[PDB]
Amino acid sequence: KTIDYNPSVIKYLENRIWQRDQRDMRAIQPDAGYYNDLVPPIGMLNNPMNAVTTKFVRTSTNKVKCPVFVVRWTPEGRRLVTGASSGEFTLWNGLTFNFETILQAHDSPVRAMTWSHNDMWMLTADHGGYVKYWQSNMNNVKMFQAHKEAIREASFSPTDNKFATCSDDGTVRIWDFLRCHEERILRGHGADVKCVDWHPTKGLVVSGSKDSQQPIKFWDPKTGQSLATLHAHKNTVMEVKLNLNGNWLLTASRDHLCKLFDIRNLKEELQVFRGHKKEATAVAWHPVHEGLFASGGSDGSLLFWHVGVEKEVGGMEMAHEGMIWSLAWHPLGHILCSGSNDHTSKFWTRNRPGDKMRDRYNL
Amino acid sequence: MYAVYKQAHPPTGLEFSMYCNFFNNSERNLVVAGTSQLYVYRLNRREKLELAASFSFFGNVMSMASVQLAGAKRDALLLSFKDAKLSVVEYDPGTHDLKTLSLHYFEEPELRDGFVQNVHTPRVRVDPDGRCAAMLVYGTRLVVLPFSSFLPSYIIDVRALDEKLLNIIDLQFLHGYYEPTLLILFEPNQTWPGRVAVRQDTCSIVAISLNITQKVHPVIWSLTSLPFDCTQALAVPKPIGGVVVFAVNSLLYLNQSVPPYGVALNSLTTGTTAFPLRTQEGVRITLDCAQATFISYDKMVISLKGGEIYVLTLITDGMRSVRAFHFDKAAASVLTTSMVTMEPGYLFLGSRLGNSLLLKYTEKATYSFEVCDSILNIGPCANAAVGEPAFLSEEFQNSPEPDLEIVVCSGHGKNGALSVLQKSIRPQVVTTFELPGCYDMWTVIAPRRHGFLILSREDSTMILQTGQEIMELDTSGFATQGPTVFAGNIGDNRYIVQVSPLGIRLLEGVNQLHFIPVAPIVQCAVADPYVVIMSAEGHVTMFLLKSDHRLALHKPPLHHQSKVITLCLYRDLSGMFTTPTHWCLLVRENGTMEIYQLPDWRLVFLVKNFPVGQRVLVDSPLVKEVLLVALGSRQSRPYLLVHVDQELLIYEAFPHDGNLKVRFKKVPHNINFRGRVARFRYFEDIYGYSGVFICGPSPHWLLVTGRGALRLHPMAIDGPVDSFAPFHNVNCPRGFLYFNRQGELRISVLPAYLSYDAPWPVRKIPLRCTAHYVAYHVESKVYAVATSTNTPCARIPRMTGEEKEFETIERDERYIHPQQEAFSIQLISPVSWEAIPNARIELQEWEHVTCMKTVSLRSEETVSGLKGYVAAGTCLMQGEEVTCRGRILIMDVIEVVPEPGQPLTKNKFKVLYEKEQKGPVTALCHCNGHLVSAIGQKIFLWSLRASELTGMAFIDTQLYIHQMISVKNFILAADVMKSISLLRYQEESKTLSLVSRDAKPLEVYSVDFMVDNAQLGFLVSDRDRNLMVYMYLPEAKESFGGMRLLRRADFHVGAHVNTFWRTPCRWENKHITWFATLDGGIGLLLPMQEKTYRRLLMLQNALTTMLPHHAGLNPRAFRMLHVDNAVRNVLDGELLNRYLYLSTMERSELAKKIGTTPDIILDDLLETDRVTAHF
Repeated sequence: KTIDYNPSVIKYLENRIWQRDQRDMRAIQPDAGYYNDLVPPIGMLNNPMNAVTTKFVRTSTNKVKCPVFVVRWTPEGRRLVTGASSGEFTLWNGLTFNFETILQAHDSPVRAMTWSHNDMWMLTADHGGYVKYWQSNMNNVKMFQAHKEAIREASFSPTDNKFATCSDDGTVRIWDFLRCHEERILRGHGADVKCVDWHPTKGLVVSGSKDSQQPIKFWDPKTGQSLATLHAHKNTVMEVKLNLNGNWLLTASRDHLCKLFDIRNLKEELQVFRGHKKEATAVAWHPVHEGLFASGGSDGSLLFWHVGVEKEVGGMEMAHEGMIWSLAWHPLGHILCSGSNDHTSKFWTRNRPGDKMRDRYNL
Repeated sequence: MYAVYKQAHPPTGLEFSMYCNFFNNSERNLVVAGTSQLYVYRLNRREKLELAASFSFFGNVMSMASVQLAGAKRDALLLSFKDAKLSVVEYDPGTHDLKTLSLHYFEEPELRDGFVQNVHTPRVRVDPDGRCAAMLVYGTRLVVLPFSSFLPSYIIDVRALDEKLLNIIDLQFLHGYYEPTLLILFEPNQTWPGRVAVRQDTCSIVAISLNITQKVHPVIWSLTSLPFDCTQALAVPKPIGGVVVFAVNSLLYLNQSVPPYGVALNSLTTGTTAFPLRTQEGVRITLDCAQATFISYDKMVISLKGGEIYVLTLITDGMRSVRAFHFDKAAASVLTTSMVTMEPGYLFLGSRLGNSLLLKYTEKATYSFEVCDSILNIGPCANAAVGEPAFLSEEFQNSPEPDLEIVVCSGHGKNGALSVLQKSIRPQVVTTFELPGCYDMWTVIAPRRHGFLILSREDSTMILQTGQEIMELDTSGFATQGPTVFAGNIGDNRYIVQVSPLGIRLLEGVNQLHFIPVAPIVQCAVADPYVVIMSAEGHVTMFLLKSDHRLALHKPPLHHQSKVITLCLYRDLSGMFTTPTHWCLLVRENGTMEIYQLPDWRLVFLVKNFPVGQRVLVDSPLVKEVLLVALGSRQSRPYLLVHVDQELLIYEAFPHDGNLKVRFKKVPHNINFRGRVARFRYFEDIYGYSGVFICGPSPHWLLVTGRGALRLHPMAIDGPVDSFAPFHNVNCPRGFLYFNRQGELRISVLPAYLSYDAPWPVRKIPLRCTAHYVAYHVESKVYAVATSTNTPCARIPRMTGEEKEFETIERDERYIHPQQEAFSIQLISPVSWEAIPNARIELQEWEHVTCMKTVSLRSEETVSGLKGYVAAGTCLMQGEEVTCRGRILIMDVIEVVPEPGQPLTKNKFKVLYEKEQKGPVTALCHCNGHLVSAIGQKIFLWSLRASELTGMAFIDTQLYIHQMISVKNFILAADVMKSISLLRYQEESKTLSLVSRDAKPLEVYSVDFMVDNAQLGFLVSDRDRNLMVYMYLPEAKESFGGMRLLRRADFHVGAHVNTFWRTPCRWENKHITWFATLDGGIGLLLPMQEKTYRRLLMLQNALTTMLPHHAGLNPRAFRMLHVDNAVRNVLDGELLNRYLYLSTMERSELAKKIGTTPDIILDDLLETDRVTAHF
């Protein structure tokens, strides 16, 4: 089995020339004979549903059968690394998903995991509190201890200089990269903080919470000042993410909701996202289609959303067994991954033209 | 760092077209518009679209419509630009430029709803009744323009209306409907072709009724049940009403009272569409990219994809309803991007790719098509290669500069072609001489063919006899006892008149008729049975043929306030000079121009300041030469050509209401200058072409054909040209005849393989298949072209884990087949541009050529280092479920013994290497004799052995490297998304390294190398219509140490770029990095010093502010980086060219406001035009 992105890009480069827009494109007609005419995202840029993946590929499971928490792609798309509860990095291949290698990174369940903006470094945390740097060849580089309590989410500045780690003691500590130096601590959050995202331009740190009195706090990295308080949910904001454009704050909480916030206008509120019958705990934005995102659930629900539509575009209810922790799109938006709450990990690619969706999923 | 961007070829390829009033309400004009350039066409009767006005915009026209305001004498235009800009403009009389009525800036951060990346294009629609106009902004906002003569607009939030529209496939205004009803296609629940089990069909229609005064919007006639894939909607005209909605597979007619009638076209609506659809008999086709319009009522002409044209007839019952549809298969044509009915029986087919042409249709209910004159088009230039011409003559072989011309893969599909483009005309010299001491020359006709060649020495006069053998004449006739000022035919090629300073000798042939003696003479004009003679002191005498043939003296009654400097004569075969009529032109030394009616002698036209160069003239220094001539069909439109202070400036003429009803408009140039000899020499019928040759330090052929388009062609070979004459002989066909500066007379004929009607002289070579790549092979001098073909697909590959299994497609007979592409590699001969027979490499069944370059691998066979092979990387596209693998194909051209009767068959491919690689092959290069191939995420640098490639050194690169180039052991690479990874290959150790990369993500079309003395720039074009130059600067601190690149110059070009050339200078060591834009044109980048740069940056900031640009635009914000942090360092040489267009009364005002003299800037700008005169 395989899902090769190469015949889509070459068909896009041959259509790169004589196509002025997407209003000039010859339409893909729904039959099994029009398989060559698929172009990737970035080609058929409007019509964003495109790439709303609901075709199953493979369930990449380990031998040891440990539940996985964070799964992210290598930024060249060569391989999926997978963080599990036993501190093991299981590197999955990127086209023929079989196997590459198993590392042993931490002595704890691997909580946060992020790659650099360039291909250089990979920040990984754990449930004990240690933060290790990682080269692209998966070599262990210098380590330290960031927090005394389990670190739940990490993310760094719009350059490779400065990261922030949030943990279950309630502190969001902002770190230097090269010196491993604790610059300052962001206190005054109320309880344990479980998500942090840096802004791509402006230099913000947005933190979630379990505390209902102080659910979302905007922070400043340069000062230690809390910029703005934004109580938006009833209980326990799980994930907080930001677009690459920087205008939107997307929030996932335990109260069966996802909410869009404009960070320029915190008084009002953009649209809300119901339909998760259980908690939404893994929100992940789409890299090329700004304004759409995947959303997981704790019953295993996988839902795909789009900004402007009140209902959901399409997704899966009770398909994936267990919870869902985190999702990561490939750098091209064609295939999606997910960390299940059991001991597996499923890969999802777009529906082919002409097929009838009669399997266990979808219909 | 510091550069300038110039445009060498204006962009061709039309996107928009209409048929409206432009000049006046009486006649109608075809108004076509391409990438940032507007053309207005008349129509003469064969019928040949004549150009009337061409307009250059500083934007990229995104929509275009025309609505005639009440009270106005013309019809306005509504030009939609990028980032939401509407611009209502009209043609202006008086000044011939087009006036700007209104501007509407609609770019607001609160309108975009948080969406940064703009996908949707703005769309302008106007009413059929002409009540209001509408613009869809950003895909959400509707701007309504009610009908100084305007009314202030108001923006409709569409998601604040009923039914939550949320999209906009198309929107039109309907007919009938006293309120201007706007129909809107949309999808409330958007779905995707390939996902139809969960969303079967969702398209809807809201016909909104616009109240101008009340500003309320009631929804009437909602439908909600249309098929999932609907393309454009078309408003059915007035006696029927309603709307036809093109779907991809079906075709619908919709009306507010009639039940919905819709038929399917091809059997693909089986399990996808639940809308109640019939089965259209006979018809079998798909409407996915179709352009259509209505003949007057009940007939619709549809241009499908594939170029096929159908005529849909709406079968109308007695209730003015629709019963059914009728489809017929008429003639096939160009792959259109537009469609317009012109009057009755004439259709225009505007097309980006392919030649946009004019059709004629007559009845035969059933129609038949006749093709009128097409418009030549250089299409989407995909890859282009710089080659050398073949038949350059041996007289010109010792020129020091390289002699080379470009070959462009243009067009697509059935209109796929090669384009052989070239600058300055290289004449074929058939016979040369050496005639010293004589400088002027004339050819007269003695009894079609030119009889006498007349040379004027300083002391005497040479006469030559033509015929079988050209030979110098010895007998009486012309007086050889002195110089002759000018010799020309009088009458109609019957009687020859020469003029010496002493008298005006007539001549009928070998025998002089009579003699008439007249201050030293300088020039005389003898055109059109009137001979006007002018001496040095300002005296003017006129002659005239008088058949009883003897010329009498009629000195003009003139009251001289100052001395007459120069003269011209002109008459009107197809004339606009109203109030064959003869006209005398006279320029006095005080600075005025005076056009005289010639049989009488009265002042008709008067300009107060004729020198200078004022842009538009109206009635009431040191001019050298002035010539009025007509150019075009039946000598229609006249031109004024003057010579004022080493600066050519030519004027058109256009009609405008006891004086002349004309005014003169100045047109731009690229040409510069640095007894009396005439420099402006009018020629008729040289290779069928009429026009002017302009003598000087840089010669320029001025041509106007029946198109009416002005064509300036230089001639840089063989130095400056002193004199010139048209020449028609026996052994020489219709040709020409000129002196060299070294004193060599050259019998010459234009080369017949080109076509000089286009802005560059171009031979368009039809392939009738898509040209992908082209590569000049320097050894044996041929071109290797990868082409395609469109065959119906019939199999589906599967990967079962053991072997491949093909699945046979088996459907109904009423079913359309998918397109499978089979690529083959041609071999084109430059000698005659026919493809070489028995030389074609045909690839595999599913195989696609991803790259072709001329790769010089190293070999011990030659005495040099390299051989210059042709290497093609190619891989198989069999769907996403099959692993893509590639194959590197190395070919060399070998001269063999030719097949008898076919001299072109001396060349043939020999394949050295053809082996299937481990993965796809995406790009190829060369590095000191090493082939650099990019497979997957690895970039192997192979080495060529005796028969096989052996790998030396690779790295792991990013996602999909598609372009690579390299210069002296440094490779540059180009990703789809990560945009840059420049490499370095050390020689001794077999290792390849990554020097630096662009840390930002960026789309990339292709890359180049900007070359200065020591500064090596990395030019990148980037899908967002931009250009940017990255440099590797380790000592800089804003970059990280030797890892991050930094852009140093940013520039928003209007069009996409795939090709890149480098030519040498003629600027010690800086290469010009040419490029051919994908929307038709060809551009430049010329590096400059900082000192020359900032004198012109102060100029551009003055030229942007103080000049009334077209459509009220900002030339700065258009050339600002992206969309439509920016570090701009590239000048706008299309805006600096409007410094040359200013009069030198007004040129000195901007020079004082920036603080210099005007003569320095003219030295600054004209060195840019001089060094860039290649190709």
